[PDB]
Amino acid sequence: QMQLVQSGPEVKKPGTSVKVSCKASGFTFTDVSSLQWVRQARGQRLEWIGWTVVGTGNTNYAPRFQERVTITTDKSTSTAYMELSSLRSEDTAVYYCAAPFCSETSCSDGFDLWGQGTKVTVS
Amino acid sequence: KVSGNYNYLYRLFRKSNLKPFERDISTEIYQAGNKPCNGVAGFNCYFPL
Amino acid sequence: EIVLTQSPGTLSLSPGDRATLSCRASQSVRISYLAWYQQKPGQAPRLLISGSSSRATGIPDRFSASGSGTDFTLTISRLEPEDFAVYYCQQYANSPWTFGQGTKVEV
Amino acid sequence: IRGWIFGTTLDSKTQSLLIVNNATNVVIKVCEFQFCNDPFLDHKNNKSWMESEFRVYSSANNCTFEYVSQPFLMDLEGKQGNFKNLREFVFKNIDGYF
Ligand SMILES: *[C@@H]1O[C@H](CO)[C@@H](O[C@@H]2O[C@H](CO)[C@@H](O)[C@H](O)[C@H]2NC(C)=O)[C@H](O)[C@H]1NC(C)=O
Repeated sequence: QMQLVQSGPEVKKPGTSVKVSCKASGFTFTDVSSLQWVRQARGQRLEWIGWTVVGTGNTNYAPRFQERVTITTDKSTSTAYMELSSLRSEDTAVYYCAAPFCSETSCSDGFDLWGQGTKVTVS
Repeated sequence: KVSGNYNYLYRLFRKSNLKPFERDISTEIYQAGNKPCNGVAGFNCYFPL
Repeated sequence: EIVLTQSPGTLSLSPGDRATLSCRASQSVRISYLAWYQQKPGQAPRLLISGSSSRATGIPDRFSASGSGTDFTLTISRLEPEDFAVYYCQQYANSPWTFGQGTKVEV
Repeated sequence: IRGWIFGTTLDSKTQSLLIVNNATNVVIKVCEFQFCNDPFLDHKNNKSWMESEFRVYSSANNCTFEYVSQPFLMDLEGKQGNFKNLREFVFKNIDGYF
């Protein structure tokens, strides 16, 4: 079915980097399809991080996150990689990757798909 | 090139399959969503090169 | 650079009643790049209305979008006891996107 | 009647054919002109036609052909009725060959 799977919660240590990924079930990254990342902390408002274009390779980042996060996509494996450096206690939260049902170079403006999210905590 | 020659381009999206020997030079933004877009790049429409 | 304010902050209405929520933007006016989301505790947020003029996959006719100006409004016809969740307005048309704070409905 | 315009939108974003064979020769241009609302080559005070508003196209950025060939049989001045000239052309494009 049209569903997205993601890795489980993780615990890490200060002074280290984290690579985060989420996969799909039969969904293809292709070119038109684009996926964004969101983060949710304990009882905190949702914050936008970045979205990337698999085909053109264009990326968007937040001004606050312009120095210690990288987002990349691989159509062949249809995977998304986030490299995060210097994860503090404020960076311990749940990550979600979302993409629309974007096939046959046509798709609406709503992101129906929603991953379970990864609870990343660094002490 | 050592620095990287980026002056070779190729079209990525087109609304239809071109007929034999066709060429196209238009660089207008290609829309994906039903709602029309204009102006510059953004969501659901991009640069076709 | 866009801040959305969601009102009212809290609600407590009898189930099955009609409810309406609004959200406030300060940047340029756009009506087809706004989306409404609900996040349940322990689950990822789910999309309800996209573009303020169309429904998503499997969304019942309960949620109706409105608004033409900078204000953005949504209406729920009946408050079935599972509809209690949080509401988020999200815009797309501007420099980096930002959500709202969240409107919580209580029994 | 002098020439023809061929294209798909004619709004300076897609290439277009201009065929004009007014007096000197036949000019054929493959180019993305910026066509005006009402192109003409006739209006000039007061009742005699003249080659006015020749620049019906306002721009030509980058484009392919510049062809020239001998003109056709014309008529001098303006005579209304008693037509002795019947011209008939057929245009057809196949595999780019116009
Ligand atoms: C040549 O130009 C015409 C006109 O733009 C193209 O016709 C379009 O075809 C698509 C098919 O997917 C339709 O959805 C559009 O509505 C058509 N345009 C119009 C204005 O109706 C045609 O596809 C072009 N040919 C090539 C090979 O690109």
